[PDB]
Amino acid sequence: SFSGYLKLTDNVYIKNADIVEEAKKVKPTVVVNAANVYLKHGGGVAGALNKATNNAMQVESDDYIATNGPLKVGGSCVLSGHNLAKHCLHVVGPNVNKGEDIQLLKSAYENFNQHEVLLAPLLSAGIFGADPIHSLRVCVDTVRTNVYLAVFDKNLYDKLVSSFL
Ligand SMILES: COc1ccc(NC(=O)Nc2ccncc2)cc1
Repeated sequence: SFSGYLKLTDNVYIKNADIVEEAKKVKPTVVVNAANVYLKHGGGVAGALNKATNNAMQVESDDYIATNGPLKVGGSCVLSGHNLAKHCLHVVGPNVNKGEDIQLLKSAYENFNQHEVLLAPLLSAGIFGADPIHSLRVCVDTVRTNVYLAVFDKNLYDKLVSSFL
């Protein structure tokens, strides 16, 4: 199971780790992808998870979009986890850099409540432009199921833990 995580709350845990490496080792039931509405996994967590699947995640995602159209900002879909997890929950947090509404971050985290345990990144953090301290706050105040957060950046991880209320 998950190892080396620091307990933040009754249901939220955190570790300084690359979510790709965490997924390959743990093979959780659900890994969350920091997706965009088009499921175009170019960079950030999405690009890294997709590269770990040898692009199988992108091929599956393009078929999903061809059939269903784009997701909503704040929405999600469940697809295969390929070699990383049983499932991948592709969640679209608002991209602040694209002028998307930050208030949609709570809606994005609500998707996690449909899964009893998840390996996840902080939504809307990184290249999505939101303040990761705010993302962690919304996570702890929204998600009720067991969430194991992987924070890639060591310095951000230390700031997140040391500043956690
Ligand atoms: C062998 O090629 C590799 C390429 C990329 C990664 N990981 C990576 O970029 N992870 C990431 C985590 C959080 N935010 C953004 C990115 C690992 C191996």
